[PDB]
Amino acid sequence: RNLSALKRHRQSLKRRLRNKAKKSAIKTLSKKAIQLAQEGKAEEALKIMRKAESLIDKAAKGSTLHKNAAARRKSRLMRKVRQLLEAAGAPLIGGG
Amino acid sequence: MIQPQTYLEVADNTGARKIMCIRVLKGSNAKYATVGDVIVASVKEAIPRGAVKEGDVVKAVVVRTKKEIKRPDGSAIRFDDNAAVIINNQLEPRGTRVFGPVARELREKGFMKIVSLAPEVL
Amino acid sequence: MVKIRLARFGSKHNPHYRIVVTDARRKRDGKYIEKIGYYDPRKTTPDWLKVDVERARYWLSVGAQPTDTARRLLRQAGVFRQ
Amino acid sequence: PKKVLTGVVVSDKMQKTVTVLVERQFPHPLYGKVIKRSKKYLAHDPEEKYKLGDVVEIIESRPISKRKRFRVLRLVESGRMDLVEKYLIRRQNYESLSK
RNA sequence: CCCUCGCCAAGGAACUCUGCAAGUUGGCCCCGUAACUUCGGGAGAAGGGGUGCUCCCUGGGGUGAUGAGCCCCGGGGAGCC
RNA sequence: UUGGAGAGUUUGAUCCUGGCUCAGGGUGAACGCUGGCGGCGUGCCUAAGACAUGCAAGUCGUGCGGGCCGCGGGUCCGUGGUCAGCGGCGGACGGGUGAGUAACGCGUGGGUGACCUACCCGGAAGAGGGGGACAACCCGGGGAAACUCGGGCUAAUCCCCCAUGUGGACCCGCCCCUUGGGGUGUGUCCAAAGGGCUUUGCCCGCUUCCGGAUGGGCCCGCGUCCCAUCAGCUAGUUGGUGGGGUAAUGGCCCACCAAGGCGACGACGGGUAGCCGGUCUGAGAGGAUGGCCGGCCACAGGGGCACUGAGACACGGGCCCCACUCCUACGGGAGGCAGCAGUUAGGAAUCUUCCGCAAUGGGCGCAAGCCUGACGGAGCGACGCCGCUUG
RNA sequence: AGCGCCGGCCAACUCCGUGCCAGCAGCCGCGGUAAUACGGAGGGCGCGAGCGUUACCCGGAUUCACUGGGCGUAAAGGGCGUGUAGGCGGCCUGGGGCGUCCCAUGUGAAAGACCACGGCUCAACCGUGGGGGAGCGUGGGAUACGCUCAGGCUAGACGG
RNA sequence: CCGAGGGUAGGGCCCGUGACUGGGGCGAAGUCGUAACAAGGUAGCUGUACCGGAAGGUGCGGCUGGAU
Ligand SMILES: [Mg+2]
Ligand SMILES: [Mg+2]
Ligand SMILES: [Mg+2]
Ligand SMILES: [Mg+2]
Ligand SMILES: [Mg+2]
Ligand SMILES: [Mg+2]
Ligand SMILES: [Mg+2]
Ligand SMILES: [Mg+2]
Ligand SMILES: [Mg+2]
Ligand SMILES: [Mg+2]
Ligand SMILES: [Mg+2]
Ligand SMILES: [Mg+2]
Ligand SMILES: [Mg+2]
Ligand SMILES: [Mg+2]
Ligand SMILES: [Mg+2]
Ligand SMILES: [Mg+2]
Ligand SMILES: [Mg+2]
Ligand SMILES: [Mg+2]
Ligand SMILES: [Mg+2]
Ligand SMILES: [Mg+2]
Ligand SMILES: [Mg+2]
Ligand SMILES: [Mg+2]
Ligand SMILES: [Mg+2]
Ligand SMILES: [Mg+2]
Ligand SMILES: [Mg+2]
Ligand SMILES: [Mg+2]
Ligand SMILES: [Mg+2]
Ligand SMILES: [Mg+2]
Ligand SMILES: [Mg+2]
Ligand SMILES: [Mg+2]
Ligand SMILES: [Mg+2]
Ligand SMILES: [Mg+2]
Ligand SMILES: [Mg+2]
Ligand SMILES: [Mg+2]
Ligand SMILES: [Mg+2]
Ligand SMILES: [Mg+2]
Ligand SMILES: [Mg+2]
Ligand SMILES: [Mg+2]
Ligand SMILES: [Mg+2]
Ligand SMILES: [Mg+2]
Ligand SMILES: [Mg+2]
Ligand SMILES: [Mg+2]
Ligand SMILES: [Mg+2]
Ligand SMILES: [Mg+2]
Ligand SMILES: [Mg+2]
Ligand SMILES: [Mg+2]
Ligand SMILES: [Mg+2]
Ligand SMILES: [Mg+2]
Ligand SMILES: [Mg+2]
Ligand SMILES: [Mg+2]
Ligand SMILES: [Mg+2]
Ligand SMILES: [Mg+2]
Ligand SMILES: [Mg+2]
Ligand SMILES: [Mg+2]
Ligand SMILES: [Mg+2]
Ligand SMILES: [Mg+2]
Ligand SMILES: [Mg+2]
Ligand SMILES: [Mg+2]
Ligand SMILES: [Mg+2]
Ligand SMILES: [Mg+2]
Ligand SMILES: [Mg+2]
Ligand SMILES: [Mg+2]
Ligand SMILES: [Mg+2]
Ligand SMILES: [Mg+2]
Ligand SMILES: [Mg+2]
Ligand SMILES: [Mg+2]
Ligand SMILES: [Mg+2]
Ligand SMILES: [Mg+2]
Ligand SMILES: [Mg+2]
Ligand SMILES: [Mg+2]
Ligand SMILES: [Mg+2]
Ligand SMILES: [Mg+2]
Ligand SMILES: [Mg+2]
Ligand SMILES: [Mg+2]
Ligand SMILES: [Mg+2]
Ligand SMILES: [Mg+2]
Ligand SMILES: [Mg+2]
Ligand SMILES: [Mg+2]
Ligand SMILES: [Mg+2]
Ligand SMILES: [Mg+2]
Ligand SMILES: [Mg+2]
Ligand SMILES: [Mg+2]
Ligand SMILES: [Mg+2]
Ligand SMILES: [Mg+2]
Ligand SMILES: [Mg+2]
Ligand SMILES: [Mg+2]
Ligand SMILES: [Mg+2]
Ligand SMILES: [Mg+2]
Ligand SMILES: [Mg+2]
Ligand SMILES: [Mg+2]
Ligand SMILES: [Mg+2]
Ligand SMILES: [Mg+2]
Ligand SMILES: [Mg+2]
Ligand SMILES: [Mg+2]
Ligand SMILES: [Mg+2]
Ligand SMILES: [Mg+2]
Ligand SMILES: [Mg+2]
Ligand SMILES: [Mg+2]
Ligand SMILES: [Mg+2]
Ligand SMILES: [Mg+2]
Ligand SMILES: [Mg+2]
Ligand SMILES: [Mg+2]
Ligand SMILES: [Mg+2]
Ligand SMILES: [Mg+2]
Ligand SMILES: [Mg+2]
Ligand SMILES: [Mg+2]
Ligand SMILES: [Mg+2]
Ligand SMILES: [Mg+2]
Ligand SMILES: [Mg+2]
Ligand SMILES: [Mg+2]
Ligand SMILES: [Mg+2]
Ligand SMILES: [Mg+2]
Ligand SMILES: [Mg+2]
Ligand SMILES: [Mg+2]
Ligand SMILES: [Mg+2]
Ligand SMILES: [Mg+2]
Ligand SMILES: [Mg+2]
Ligand SMILES: [Mg+2]
Ligand SMILES: [Mg+2]
Ligand SMILES: [Mg+2]
Repeated sequence: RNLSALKRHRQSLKRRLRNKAKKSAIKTLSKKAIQLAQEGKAEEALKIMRKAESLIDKAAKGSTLHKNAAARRKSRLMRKVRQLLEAAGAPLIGGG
Repeated sequence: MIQPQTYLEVADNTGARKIMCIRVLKGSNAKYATVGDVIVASVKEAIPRGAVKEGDVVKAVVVRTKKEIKRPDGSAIRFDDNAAVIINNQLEPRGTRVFGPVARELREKGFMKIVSLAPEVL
Repeated sequence: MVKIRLARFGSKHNPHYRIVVTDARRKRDGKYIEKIGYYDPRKTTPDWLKVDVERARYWLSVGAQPTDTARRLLRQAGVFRQ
Repeated sequence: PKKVLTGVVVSDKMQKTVTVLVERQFPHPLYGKVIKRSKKYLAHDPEEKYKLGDVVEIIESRPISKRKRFRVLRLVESGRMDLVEKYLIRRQNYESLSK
């Protein structure tokens, strides 16, 4: 009727709340920049995409994201903005 | 308001799932049983290898009724089903669990063991 | 981590450890990477300890960590000498 | 080494994928006689360049799909429609083994 | 009180010679469907899901001219009470 | 070339055919009769039925703030424990079991230009600024208890922001190579933590990148039982395009497109079964088997699920549904021995609620050390082999 | 110091009792009034802290026969054709090298097994060393036979 | 959205069980007849068919594993 396993569980929730919070923003700020790119609206898309890049890697600093998950998440974020902006171009500002 | 022919769910783990009242054990000629009354019933549907089988003539006590029962405080209570718990000739439940809520009237009628096994007394 | 360990053999009241490099999490008498010597803590026979020192230096050089008793059996064999 | 096998394209009816029918001979582990056995492989053809009767070589590649674990390597011989006829006749003969 | 008709708590054939009478079920579209069989059937077996309205996208036919318009068969997506 | 024995029984008698039977060896055995000792093995093969009680995983005060108690004085501080709390690391190892699985599960040989790996080792480079919360604690409510919610305070190797970029990542280019391998340039993006002593000095820690090493994931050829009185099977079904997902390939998952995939070389179905090193037999070939030991896999009351994390979809972690059981003050609550002993049930049948961490080994720690039913030993059983006695 | 056994197989025999009873029995079989076969006893044979039994695996079983069997009458030729798949296939030359053979090399964990030596007084148990393969990966080689491809023949086969 | 599972309805496979019923194996000394073994007193066997308390009988065609 006890353990140090109960402490590992109390901690797992402090981290779960923290990991879910970071992923929510990553998906929000990223998708936000992909809609903006489709409109394009390039300075606005790229000004947001960069904060989506920053949040991604800042998550890989710890346990929220593996290095490769972030690098793959970054790869698809940028790749979608390129083609989307190829229609109705003008990439200004710059981020690639 | 249970009478002969009335089907009742079985709110225990005896093995029986549906029983059909064949007698109201409350005098010479009671028309109806409510909660706390004992009936005699045949078992119409059992699950395999439970204590009671289909074809058994058992006693049970009604624990839930769809006809609302009235109380001296001016209130009433009604359940979605008609349900009973199977007993022996000592008011004691023949199973070890009671499923679903039961009426508080059972306590006054001396079906205490059922009241305790029930997950909610309303 | 890789560790340098004594996996007991022999029989009851009859110890005979093997000088073995094995994973830190492998069970004691389980499968090991290499056998680099042996040991007879009672010294009942002339050569109770022997060590392939050239090999024990490799695993020491590549990461493996000894035990507080395996270490004294590689120092007793001069794996650490100058 | 990535296993390399040689077989024949028995069915090209898919997009970017052909069916390569490979045979292999070996002695019976008890009766010593040499016996033939066969196996079909779904092989990748991203250029849809391979047709029925081609005698191709496949190389053990990374999964393209469930069951697709070989890429077609090189054409060795074209037009061996005699082998595909041995295959289809065998399959057609199966309706004769029914109840 | 009778006729014809509507509704009913809890029960649900306990009615009665008999579920008599009356409920239930009920069209269309789709899914699906048993013993047995003379291979047709049994079959609408059973059992289920769907059904209004709005906007948007779209496939074929008839008339016409190949088009518009009128008209007939559909398909997909998103909504509303 | 180290290896090969047969006999009884059909007839009045014979020869042949053929079945039954026997002599041998073996067992996790059991049963009867009998029973002295020692050693080393070994002992729930059935109900993966149900379980009383204890124990089987913790550790760091050299990360941090605290309540207590004891020690030296100035009711303030050092210090020693001590207790819970926050923060580390371990808890994914080790230990059990054989249910399920006829499968890339296992064996064997290979693939990864489709991949991850904490701690360990080696090489490169760095630690500069600022802020914040939550438990402990105080205050309030509820309760039999399990035990909570409320408000407010507070530290840190906890948490964010800025900076620096040795460096790495990503996108678009060119170069080598050739499945996503390696280079480089432009843009963008990401580092941190401090603690101890003897102190212009070490030590344990921290951060980013590379390599090693070990441990894995995934994929493929091949091998793997009985029934054909199971002969046809298939809609995520087979392939394609796009995407989601992951460390990573893939129908693994989703949309749409195409009409495919499989099968007498036995598909599909039904039965049984964890598989191998090996074990037992055998002249060999072969047959039988997979307990002990080692490797791998699978499961942790029956199912589903994810979270935390290098790593689990986690036996002694969490959520939910079911079956069962238990406490209760009757309002409500709890549990998961296929860990080690032990109990009960079933069965022809299968052990001590023992001892110690001294050894080996594991975890944490600067270290003294602490935990360790792993283990090392002791106990019961002619169960087995070996040795010994009753002269 | 006990347990099994003493008709043949199969090692060990007499007396009594019983009288198709009581019983034995792995098989063939024993017992119906002189039983080495039932029961006891004497004696004897085999083992010995064991000895018997039951269950099960392999062997004997060449009784699933690859090694290593059969089918007129013992069990066994399909009632007979035709033909699909499949198995198998004449003589000569060459190209390849799939089978097949050889050499090299990697893998084949530890334990076990086997041989040598040693430690527990021996042994069981245990340590240390030695020696191997098959199978598969790779590199090199051989080409008789089997395979394939190509060319020629006429003895099989088919046609005039 | 998926989703353990719960519910409703309809199939398939297997196991056990059932009044009664079919024949089968076995069982020291039952009852009936005598089919087969000799030319077994009707040569036998045979596929089929029909009949009869029972073996069997008879038809058709076939075999010699039929005697003299
Ligand atoms: Mg959002
Ligand atoms: Mg990371
Ligand atoms: Mg209920
Ligand atoms: Mg119930
Ligand atoms: Mg029952
Ligand atoms: Mg019934
Ligand atoms: Mg009851
Ligand atoms: Mg209650
Ligand atoms: Mg001892
Ligand atoms: Mg491991
Ligand atoms: Mg109405
Ligand atoms: Mg009304
Ligand atoms: Mg009514
Ligand atoms: Mg009603
Ligand atoms: Mg009703
Ligand atoms: Mg009803
Ligand atoms: Mg009626
Ligand atoms: Mg009536
Ligand atoms: Mg009546
Ligand atoms: Mg009438
Ligand atoms: Mg009517
Ligand atoms: Mg109506
Ligand atoms: Mg209607
Ligand atoms: Mg009507
Ligand atoms: Mg039908
Ligand atoms: Mg039916
Ligand atoms: Mg019917
Ligand atoms: Mg009918
Ligand atoms: Mg009918
Ligand atoms: Mg018919
Ligand atoms: Mg018919
Ligand atoms: Mg029909
Ligand atoms: Mg039909
Ligand atoms: Mg009808
Ligand atoms: Mg209908
Ligand atoms: Mg219909
Ligand atoms: Mg309907
Ligand atoms: Mg609809
Ligand atoms: Mg609608
Ligand atoms: Mg309307
Ligand atoms: Mg007209
Ligand atoms: Mg028109
Ligand atoms: Mg509404
Ligand atoms: Mg005889
Ligand atoms: Mg005879
Ligand atoms: Mg005789
Ligand atoms: Mg014989
Ligand atoms: Mg004694
Ligand atoms: Mg067991
Ligand atoms: Mg048990
Ligand atoms: Mg049971
Ligand atoms: Mg303890
Ligand atoms: Mg502490
Ligand atoms: Mg198993
Ligand atoms: Mg088993
Ligand atoms: Mg199966
Ligand atoms: Mg496999
Ligand atoms: Mg494999
Ligand atoms: Mg970790
Ligand atoms: Mg609080
Ligand atoms: Mg920064
Ligand atoms: Mg799939
Ligand atoms: Mg789909
Ligand atoms: Mg389609
Ligand atoms: Mg095949
Ligand atoms: Mg099974
Ligand atoms: Mg099993
Ligand atoms: Mg033999
Ligand atoms: Mg096996
Ligand atoms: Mg076993
Ligand atoms: Mg499970
Ligand atoms: Mg259990
Ligand atoms: Mg389970
Ligand atoms: Mg569970
Ligand atoms: Mg698991
Ligand atoms: Mg755990
Ligand atoms: Mg447990
Ligand atoms: Mg509650
Ligand atoms: Mg609760
Ligand atoms: Mg719970
Ligand atoms: Mg016990
Ligand atoms: Mg018992
Ligand atoms: Mg210790
Ligand atoms: Mg202890
Ligand atoms: Mg004897
Ligand atoms: Mg003998
Ligand atoms: Mg003799
Ligand atoms: Mg026997
Ligand atoms: Mg006499
Ligand atoms: Mg006589
Ligand atoms: Mg006599
Ligand atoms: Mg006898
Ligand atoms: Mg005898
Ligand atoms: Mg005698
Ligand atoms: Mg045998
Ligand atoms: Mg044999
Ligand atoms: Mg036989
Ligand atoms: Mg032969
Ligand atoms: Mg023979
Ligand atoms: Mg014959
Ligand atoms: Mg013939
Ligand atoms: Mg025929
Ligand atoms: Mg042919
Ligand atoms: Mg041929
Ligand atoms: Mg030839
Ligand atoms: Mg070759
Ligand atoms: Mg080897
Ligand atoms: Mg070996
Ligand atoms: Mg040894
Ligand atoms: Mg050895
Ligand atoms: Mg479902
Ligand atoms: Mg369901
Ligand atoms: Mg439920
Ligand atoms: Mg008589
Ligand atoms: Mg006659
Ligand atoms: Mg006669
Ligand atoms: Mg005659
Ligand atoms: Mg006659
Ligand atoms: Mg006749
Ligand atoms: Mg006649």
